[PDB]
Amino acid sequence: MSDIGDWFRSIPAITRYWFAATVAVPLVGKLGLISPAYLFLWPEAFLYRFQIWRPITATFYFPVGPGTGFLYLVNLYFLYQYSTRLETGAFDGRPADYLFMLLFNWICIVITGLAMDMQLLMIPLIMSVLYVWAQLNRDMIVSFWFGTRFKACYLPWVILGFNYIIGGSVINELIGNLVGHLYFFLMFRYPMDLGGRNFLSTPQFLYRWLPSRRHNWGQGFRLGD
Amino acid sequence: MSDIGDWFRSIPAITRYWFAATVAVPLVGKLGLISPAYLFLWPEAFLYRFQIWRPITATFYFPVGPGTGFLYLVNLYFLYQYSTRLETGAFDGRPADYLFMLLFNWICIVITGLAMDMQLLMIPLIMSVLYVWAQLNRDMIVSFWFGTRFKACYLPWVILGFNYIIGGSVINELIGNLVGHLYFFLMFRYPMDLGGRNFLSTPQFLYRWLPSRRHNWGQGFRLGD
Amino acid sequence: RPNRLIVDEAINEDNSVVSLSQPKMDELQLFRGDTVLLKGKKRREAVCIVLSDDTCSDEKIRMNRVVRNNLRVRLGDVISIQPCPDVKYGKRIHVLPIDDTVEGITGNLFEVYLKPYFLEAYRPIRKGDIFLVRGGMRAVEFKVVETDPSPYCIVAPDTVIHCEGEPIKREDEEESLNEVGYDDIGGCRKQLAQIKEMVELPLRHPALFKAIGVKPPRGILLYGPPGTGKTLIARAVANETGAFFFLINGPEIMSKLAGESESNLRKAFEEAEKNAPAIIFIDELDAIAPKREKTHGEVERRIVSQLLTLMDGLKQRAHVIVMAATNRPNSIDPALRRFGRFDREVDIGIPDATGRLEILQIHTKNMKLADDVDLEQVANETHGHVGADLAALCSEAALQAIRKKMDLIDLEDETIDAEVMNSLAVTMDDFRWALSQSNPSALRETVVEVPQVTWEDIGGLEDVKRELQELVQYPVEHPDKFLKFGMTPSKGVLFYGPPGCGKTLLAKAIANECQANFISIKGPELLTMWFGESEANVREIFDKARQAAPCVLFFDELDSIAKARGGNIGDGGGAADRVINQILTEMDGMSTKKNVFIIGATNRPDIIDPAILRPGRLDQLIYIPLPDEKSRVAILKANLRKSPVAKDVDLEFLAKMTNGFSGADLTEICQRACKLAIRESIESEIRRERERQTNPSAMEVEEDDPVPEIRRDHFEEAMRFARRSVSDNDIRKYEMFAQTLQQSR
Ligand SMILES: Nc1ncnc2c1ncn2[C@@H]1O[C@H](COP(=O)(O)OP(=O)(O)O)[C@@H](O)[C@H]1O
Ligand SMILES: Nc1ncnc2c1ncn2[C@@H]1O[C@H](COP(=O)(O)OP(=O)(O)O)[C@@H](O)[C@H]1O
Repeated sequence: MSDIGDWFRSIPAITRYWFAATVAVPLVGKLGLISPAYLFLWPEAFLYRFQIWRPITATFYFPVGPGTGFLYLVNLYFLYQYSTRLETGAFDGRPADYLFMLLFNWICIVITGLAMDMQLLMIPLIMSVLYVWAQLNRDMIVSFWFGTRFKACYLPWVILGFNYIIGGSVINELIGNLVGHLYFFLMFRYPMDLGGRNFLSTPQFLYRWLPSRRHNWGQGFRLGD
Repeated sequence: MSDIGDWFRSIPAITRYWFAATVAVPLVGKLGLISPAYLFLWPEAFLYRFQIWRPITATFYFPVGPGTGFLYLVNLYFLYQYSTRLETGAFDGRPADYLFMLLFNWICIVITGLAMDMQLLMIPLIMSVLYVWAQLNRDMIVSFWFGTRFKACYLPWVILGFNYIIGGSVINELIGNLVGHLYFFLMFRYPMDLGGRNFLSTPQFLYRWLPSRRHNWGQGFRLGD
Repeated sequence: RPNRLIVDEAINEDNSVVSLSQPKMDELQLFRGDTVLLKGKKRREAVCIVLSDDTCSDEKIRMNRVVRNNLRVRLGDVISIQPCPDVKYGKRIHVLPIDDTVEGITGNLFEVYLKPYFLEAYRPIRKGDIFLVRGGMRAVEFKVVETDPSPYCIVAPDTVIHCEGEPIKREDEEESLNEVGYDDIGGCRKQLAQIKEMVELPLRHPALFKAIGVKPPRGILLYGPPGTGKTLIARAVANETGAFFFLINGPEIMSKLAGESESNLRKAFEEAEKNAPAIIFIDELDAIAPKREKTHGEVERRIVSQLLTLMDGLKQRAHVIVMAATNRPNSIDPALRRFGRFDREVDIGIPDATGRLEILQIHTKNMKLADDVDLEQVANETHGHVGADLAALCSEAALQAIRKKMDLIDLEDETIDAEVMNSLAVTMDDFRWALSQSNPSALRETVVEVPQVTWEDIGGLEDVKRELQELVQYPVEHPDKFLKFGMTPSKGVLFYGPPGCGKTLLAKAIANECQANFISIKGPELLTMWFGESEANVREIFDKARQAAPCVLFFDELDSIAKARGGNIGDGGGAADRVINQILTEMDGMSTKKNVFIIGATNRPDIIDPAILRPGRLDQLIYIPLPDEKSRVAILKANLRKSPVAKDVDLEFLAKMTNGFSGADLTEICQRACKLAIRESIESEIRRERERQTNPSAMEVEEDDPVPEIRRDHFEEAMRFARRSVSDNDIRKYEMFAQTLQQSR
């Protein structure tokens, strides 16, 4: 039997594809097929030359090695265990909205990364989406296998404490935990409070190839005459 | 009563010789009688000069040090644990088949190591024999002390993740996986999928040198009355 | 296809015999002893030897456990036979023992096990066969690994048996030839037959019940005294039909903490649900579901209600059968007896003498009891024991017999030798010693069993014998002639006459002749439930009588209540009348479908209450007269059976001179004469032993102990010290009452 096959197929297509890319690109970089020297998101090079490779390659390629793979594995587990929860939580009916949020987060993170001086724009995105998931899923207890429980909506602070002591790059995650709050304000906090600025509007050219879940209805056949 | 004595003696002959060699070579190598430079399977040296010194030692000499001792001991333990079990598993007789499997894997791994720029030819062979043993002994559940009921055909991937996160150079484990899969397909899957004749066959020379053990009768008694 | 047959258990315990029917053997042109080839499921084959049989039908074939396991079949399956009489004599055979049977034996196995087994039998074997051999104290299974010529051969006096090498690993196809089965139960033939039928129906072919559309049973209740082998019966059924026997222990469920008990029980039922046709066994049901008044807490009510709900939640799906074991079938909550729940009850009674003999035969199969013990005597002197007690007795006898050999195995090794086991034998002394310090557990239990007294034990009384034969045998042995033509059989017979004339003997004799169970309620117990206790006991007395129909219920000394009633107490007459009310109330409640016969005996016929003497109750009267004629001579033979001789004291003269005496007096005379003979023999032995202390072995002519040689003088001396128990007034009173009965009514 193909247990791995059905486990992969059960994942939604967008999440499955993105997870597969994020797990396969580092292996490709490590195998020596492409020199990593071209994958570092160079600020000066991207500013001078367009260098279309960098804006996309900085979000996937992780130079994993001894003493640093623990963070890779823990963030991968958090990604896998928390992406589907938000995907089917409130945006299952409108996956286009989820893709638009992902695009906005990617744009913000790449803009800040060009403005700032960090190279790996992956962990901030993961921790920001975890923050927005926790904010949209407050009021519960935090799982802790070898001990007691905790209180919800404190996940971002727990991650901030965890990734600070182990390794570093505190500035990157501090920056990352701003776009999630900004989106929560604009999409959720602003409409009930002011509702004036309505710049957040998903276009239709992606609606055409991304319909809603609908009644599904499977497939049918034309009876004819 | 030397427990090491009869413990060594009860080992199957080819596994006995292989274990003795893989333990004896590193001790003299670290003693200092032979410099490491004499034994690395240098590709360009081998292609240009015949260099009959290094066709075999690439799988026997290992620079053990206080950075890889754990890997060395765990690999040696895996060899001891599963090689004998495969020997008693469906291979109690006809040792020529097992010896031919080993020699074919050695020849192909040496050729491909010449193709790449790899040095130490131990991990792929051990992990590949483990992989083929697990594949032939699939569907059975076994795990470690804390592993409750882990299923088979998953240990190779677990050790892949382990020695990738802890360590590196995943290329040789990957090629070990491929060589194991192709040998399984050729010896087992092909003759039943297509019915073709065995492309690989043990020559009668090995049977002359290593005759397969037949049923032995010992000495008995007459029933009489 | 006149080839296929049906498998059933055999009566002969050899490993190479299968029993056919004579017509089938004749049709298949096979003669006695001809080798055959038997092929079964899973494409497994075996060779065997056929024989003749008595009552096996044409389509049935008998075979023991080993052959059935080798063919990899079960009871009720079918096999295809083939006659293949071209077996070639073998040359060399390799046989190896199994790993988990030879733990700590060592030695040379050939000289102990294989040689006696393979001699003068010419047992055919086939490659891969598995056979079992009984040895010193264990049963060792041997697996044939190869033969020559392959694959059929016959062991001959000129063969090369190789039995060397490491023991081989037990495979995962044969379950085992050591666990329980239908050959490990004795003394429960009828109940085992009932359960076997009732459970073989659903557990074999569920689709037949699905298509037919009937309701299979959903619960079976087994009740009996503890230690009678109920768990063993359930395990045997589950392991023979093929199921997923899943035991649930009552104390284990009650030992949990609060809310997890019902959760555990729920996982139990759902697991047994989704593990194929299975049997759920609940042990000690009364420990978790007692009567409502007994419970005082609240968790007990919750557990009981949870069990009831899960019971009612079974509707078709997989045919899961629930069995439960309880001690006495009244402590169970009455709510657990409605239809759709436990409804069918099977009783597992205490075994009788034959049951005990069979249990002893089963348990001592591995031992090597010497050719001096007599299991019949040990069987028939241990009344009041259950199966567990007999197993413990055998174990203790073996331990005692092996204790007095420590010198031979002084230290030795952690692996005991082999020939020392064959050097061990168990004698009658060891069994008696184990008997002495053993306490049974039944004791105060009503005994139901077929009495062994025959017709020749009773001398005379032809008319009474004929009348009992007419009243009891006819309505039952030819019920057709009674259902045709509307005769209402009598329900009871009342015996009255002089005391000590043999009423109990007549009741036991007719019970034996009718081959029906016998239950005796004697005067002491009857007065025990009279005062002190209550009258609820009569209810289960009658219920037990009903359960084991047909039966001959016997009430002895029915006039004890009136005898105690008339005096200077005048307080308990209410108790006597309650006894009579109970007797009458459950006497009239009996129906004609069941055959329960009530017999009462008394010696004061004019004092009994006239309510009993009425149609619909004990109405016939039979008068047994005071003995006469040389039928007292037959009486004397009856108790002189075992007594050796009488030489020349003509018993006919004694019968002529001893007129007006009852049976008890004559038996007393015989016992007194035997006592005198014993006294004389013992004093002679003591004289001889004190004489031998002076002259050392001075005995030219060899005399053994004086053979029992009762003379006339002993009998005459005993006869001098004799009188007549019954006076002349009682017989005249009885005949006066007889005449009043004849004329007044
Ligand atoms: N034919 C038999 N009848 C009764 N008991 C037997 C028989 N054969 C063996 N036994 C012994 O009786 C025991 C049965 O267990 P038992 O205590 O009766 O179960 P439960 O506790 O459910 O009554 C077994 O240990 C077995 O040794
Ligand atoms: N045909 C017979 N007539 C009279 N007595 C007999 C006869 N056969 C045997 N007996 C003796 O009579 C005794 C039966 O006594 P029993 O009937 O128990 O006393 P009760 O009559 O008070 O119940 C037995 O011990 C038996 O030896």
